[PDB]
Amino acid sequence: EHVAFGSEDIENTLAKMDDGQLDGLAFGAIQLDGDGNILQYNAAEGDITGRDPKQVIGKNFFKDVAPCTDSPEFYGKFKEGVASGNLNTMFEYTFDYQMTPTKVKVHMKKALSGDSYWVFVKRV
Ligand SMILES: *C(=O)/C=C/c1ccc(O)cc1
Repeated sequence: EHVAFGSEDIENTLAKMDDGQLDGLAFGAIQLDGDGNILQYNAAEGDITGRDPKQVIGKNFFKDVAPCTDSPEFYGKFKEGVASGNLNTMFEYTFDYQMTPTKVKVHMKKALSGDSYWVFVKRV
């Protein structure tokens, strides 16, 4: 798939993409429910972070997979967006739990489908 990171209509392009389609993207893509449980997780994300995209589905991103994100700067933004029903924020961050610290750019954006939120990730 040819979709740019940060593209304005990304939620429309990715909407209802199956797991296989998402694996064609040139950046990491995670879909979370409103509680932070992982619904989808693509190959590019697993290459960035080391996690196995097959095993993380169903785990809680903030409580277990990615505790380094449970701060106001990441999780706090996420839950504000869930509470309001509108989320569109892009910021750099470092992923450092049980891994070499890895600097990324994160884009969180509400998905079109119900109770769904995208977390997009690229290397910086
Ligand atoms: C901090 O604990 C970050 C961890 C992490 C970020 C993103 C992922 O896809 C997996 C783990």
